[PDB]
Amino acid sequence: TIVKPAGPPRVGQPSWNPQRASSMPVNRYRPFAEEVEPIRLRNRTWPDRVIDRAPLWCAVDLRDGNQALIDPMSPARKRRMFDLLVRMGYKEIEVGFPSASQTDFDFVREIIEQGAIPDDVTIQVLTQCRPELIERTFQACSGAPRAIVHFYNSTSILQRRVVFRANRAEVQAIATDGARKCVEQAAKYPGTQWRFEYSPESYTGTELEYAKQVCDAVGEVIAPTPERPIIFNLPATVEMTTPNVYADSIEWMSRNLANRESVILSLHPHNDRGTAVAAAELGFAAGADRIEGCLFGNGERTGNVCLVTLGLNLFSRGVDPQIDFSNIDEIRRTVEYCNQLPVHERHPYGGDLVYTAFSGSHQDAINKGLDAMKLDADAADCDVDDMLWQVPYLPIDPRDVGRTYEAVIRVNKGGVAYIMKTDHGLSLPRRLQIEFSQVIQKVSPKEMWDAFAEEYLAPVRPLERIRQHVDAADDDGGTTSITATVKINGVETEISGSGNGPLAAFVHALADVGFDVAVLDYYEHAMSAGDDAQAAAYVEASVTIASTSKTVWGVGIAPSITTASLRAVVSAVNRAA
Amino acid sequence: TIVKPAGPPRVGQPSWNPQRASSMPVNRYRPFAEEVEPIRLRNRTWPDRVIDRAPLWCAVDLRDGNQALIDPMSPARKRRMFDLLVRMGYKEIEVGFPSASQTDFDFVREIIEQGAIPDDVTIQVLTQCRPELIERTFQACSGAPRAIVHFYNSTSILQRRVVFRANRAEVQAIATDGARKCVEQAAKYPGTQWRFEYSPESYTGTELEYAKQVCDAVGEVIAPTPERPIIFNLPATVEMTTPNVYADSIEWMSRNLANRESVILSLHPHNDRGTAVAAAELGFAAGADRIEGCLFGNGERTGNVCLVTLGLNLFSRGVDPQIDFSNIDEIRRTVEYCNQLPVHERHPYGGDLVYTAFSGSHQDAINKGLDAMKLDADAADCDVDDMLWQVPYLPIDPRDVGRTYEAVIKGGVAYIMKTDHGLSLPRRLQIEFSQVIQKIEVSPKEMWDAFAEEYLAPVRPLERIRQHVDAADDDGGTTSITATVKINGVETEISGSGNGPLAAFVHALADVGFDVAVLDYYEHAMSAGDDAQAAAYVEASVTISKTVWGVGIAPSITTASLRAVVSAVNRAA
Ligand SMILES: CC(C)C(=O)C(=O)O
Ligand SMILES: CC(C)C(=O)C(=O)O
Ligand SMILES: [Cl-]
Ligand SMILES: [Zn+2]
Ligand SMILES: [Zn+2]
Repeated sequence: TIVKPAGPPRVGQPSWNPQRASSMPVNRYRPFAEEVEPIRLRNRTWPDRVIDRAPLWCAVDLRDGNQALIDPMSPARKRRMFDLLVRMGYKEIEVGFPSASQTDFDFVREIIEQGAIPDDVTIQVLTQCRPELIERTFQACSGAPRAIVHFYNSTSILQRRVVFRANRAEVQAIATDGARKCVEQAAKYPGTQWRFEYSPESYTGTELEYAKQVCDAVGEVIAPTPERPIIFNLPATVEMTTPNVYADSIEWMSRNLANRESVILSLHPHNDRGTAVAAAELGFAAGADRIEGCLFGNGERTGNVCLVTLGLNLFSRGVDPQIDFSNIDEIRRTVEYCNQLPVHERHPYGGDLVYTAFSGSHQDAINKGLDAMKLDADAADCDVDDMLWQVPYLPIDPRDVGRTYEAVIRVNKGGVAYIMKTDHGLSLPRRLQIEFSQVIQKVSPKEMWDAFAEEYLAPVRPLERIRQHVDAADDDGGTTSITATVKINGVETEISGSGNGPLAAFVHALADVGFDVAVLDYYEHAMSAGDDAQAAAYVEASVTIASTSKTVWGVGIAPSITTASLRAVVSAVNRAA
Repeated sequence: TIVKPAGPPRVGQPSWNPQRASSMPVNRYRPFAEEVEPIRLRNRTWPDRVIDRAPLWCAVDLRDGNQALIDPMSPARKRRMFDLLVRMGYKEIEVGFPSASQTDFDFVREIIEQGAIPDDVTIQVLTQCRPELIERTFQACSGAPRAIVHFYNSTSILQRRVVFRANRAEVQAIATDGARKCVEQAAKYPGTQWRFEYSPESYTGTELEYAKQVCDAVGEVIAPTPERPIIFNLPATVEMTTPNVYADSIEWMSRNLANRESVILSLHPHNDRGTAVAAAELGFAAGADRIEGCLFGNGERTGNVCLVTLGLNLFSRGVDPQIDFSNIDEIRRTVEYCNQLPVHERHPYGGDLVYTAFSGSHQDAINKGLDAMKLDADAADCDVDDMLWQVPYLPIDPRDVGRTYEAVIKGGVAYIMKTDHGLSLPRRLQIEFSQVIQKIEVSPKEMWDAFAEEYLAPVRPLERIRQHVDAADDDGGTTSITATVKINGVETEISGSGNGPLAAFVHALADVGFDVAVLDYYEHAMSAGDDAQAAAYVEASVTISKTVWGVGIAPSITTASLRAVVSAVNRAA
């Protein structure tokens, strides 16, 4: 059960703080400086540096992400993730651990043999240091034009004592023997341009002076140069303390590593304290060159640092991340298919709720921000979508990541979608729900329905549809023509058009009477099932009217699927007025 | 869709970095120093401080959390969250926005009238500065033994310009008139120990000198003392930049605010950049006294800072958070029930997978760690459960929060069919098809071949060659159809009437021995444009009774629907 803390307050605790000591066993845990070492970088510069360039990114979704899954990726899921990363713009991708996993070996073989690797992309493979594993790693990459061989071994104080029971020389030799084998194997495969990355695994549990010693010894074996640099990757394998301390450690390593001009300094933070993004950002300001992570923070336990958050955290402060996030929903859907794990509702940039506003005062402030941008754009003769984003409560324009701001209205088990379906049998398409909620913004079930009817169902001006004759060709792929009687602002008139179906025909007919309806989307569903059966149709259109253009939804309801579609078009035109 | 970045690399971009410029509109966004101001702090000290005591916590789950939910808390869920917060050890709890919401007003009344507030807990209520709203707030707290009245107004450069259209003096007067009204109402409600909190809302988009001026001016009205302090709560209403810059802001405020001994400096970070936890911790090292957050990071958009993460981040480094997390599963189950939102699988400390090791190598190292602990413990006559935790890959003993270490040893139909073929299958069709596919992993290319072979290709027993639709002109009139079909290869005419073309065609099929009833029907466009293709999905009961899906694809809404009926009839057989 949960036990209310009841111990004494600390000595010195202010009288305005009535908190009590808990009975958690805090004595089983020590401050970082005692667990590992004191890191004091008094002359640090990272606090005074603002990031002004994207780092070199490396995506490790196919390895660190993959092996953290409940269900590891099938061959199809691996290819889909790899193609997604390539398409987004990543140029270094860790594709697996091929010497430890036959499925990973076969994946690396498949991408090499089927020419799936672009010429500006370098695949990365992880291996432990045992000589036969290193050999198998090189075998896996046979025929690659280029590849990064990432070898690692654990250097932490704790692992040296309880896992390896070894001294400093012994654990360093594991790494330098690995490096020696890498040099020897690279000489055997002259057809591939080999590059190396070494990680002192569990770096954040390792003395910095020892980390430097091991990395330097590995570097002497590899003998990197400015034109062929080595990657030293410094993982927060477990995130052990606050991100400022990790940043201090990176700045120290960046200053003190030998042959620094021949080093690409790489960060690999995990999220055990929930501050992986902060560790990466402050560490990059501290002199790192490269960051390893996963899309949406997948990876061992709490995950690797989120590459989406890091990239969009640049974008939103005016630095190009050099990765495309223009359609974050596509990225999300692909990630969820590949990982079989959802992106949380509140995940930065991608989560369901992150461009939502529930508060009336927030919604009002957002509309004022939006209105003022449009006014300044009209004045300067510019597209508002190209102007400086100046909107309270929305860090970015959701349209810049392919999303839409959502002003959610509460209905007095609730919510517009749910009640529309239960009370009126309509399944509103998601973008319709958002549009309609914005109409309501500018509520009881009755009020909701009444607003829906006056907006989408009732209007009869400027366009009313009386009747029509549909002449559909009998044969597949044939033309449908329509003649319709309509009232335009009260006045009966006859219109004509043709199209691949009655919807298209009707749309084309209305163009001659001054309504340009460019159909963007369309959905239909049944309501009920017999002689009482009806169809509900929803049409999204960019509409322009004679005597500017607006994207709007129309709704139509009718016993015929054809007539419901036509009613929806009329509904859209009248919304646009 | 996603387009690979293809613009020129930056000048001076290193040879070893081949990344290209994206086409994202970065020029719509400015560095923080330009959007707001540069950092004013000389000789910061927060980078040299390690937290060594717990802050004063305030939980805003019942307000910031609650108002951010799609399903807001019932009165029962509210009491449950309140009691949870009390039992865990929280002493300040923001219980609502009662002047804006009758449900919050009724809840405040309820916990006061029922005598539900322990002697060491102070409730906190949120209000805007309008005088009528302050009155209503005090009415809600009538009879409270003590209460924090938290009043706020927005101070940021942006909101001053485009929300309020007001200058600095006017915006300061709103806060300061608010404070005066609070002082007035406090004198009219005797006995209650009134306490105040002021937030310059959107603080992170506000000039620091100005934020200081407003707070100082509010404080002059309230006249707090060291025994009766005021809370100045400085929110990252939007998280706008890196946590070090927030922390520099906090340290600056802590050093420059007037009457500092009579101020509890409070942080209220949101998570827009994923760094609220970091902002809080560095902010606390910067000299803040107090932190407002929600359990498991609930709240507007990306949420308020996570109280669980902050508290257990102290525990795991040897500092008592003064809050009990001994049973994090109870905490989580209650939070999930109250918020009706899940804790993510990877959420620090509480998520499903955070104490799981799938890697054989990690499992081995974990076991070596636990064994050496058991050796040191047998040798010292101690329980291992009281010994220093020393286990690779596990920052804490999962038992210390009621959990356990777990050494652990789905075709994607919807996604593949929508992504590769433009088809959004109705949920029940997804199920039907993905069981037919388990029976054959199947590649995407293999999956499509099977979809086509079941839904699109068959032409027996029913093939539809062509048809004439005679649609009623007027609404509500009849539609007739005449179609040329083949039954088991045999050309035959069928004909029928109904309320639309789809009904007419199903009734027509009755004459030929197929009794079809439309149970469900869905249709969607397959591209943009006033001409593109339609996908239709029909679920029908079909005798010569099996209930089956059909799929039709065609340039016309009408024809796609008819093909979907044919598809269904052929699956039935
Ligand atoms: C293999 C190494 C880089 C690792 O994943 C880690 O230390 O987290
Ligand atoms: C009311 C204020 C403190 C708020 O919730 C915020 O600024 O985030
Ligand atoms: Cl019909
Ligand atoms: Zn890792
Ligand atoms: Zn807030």
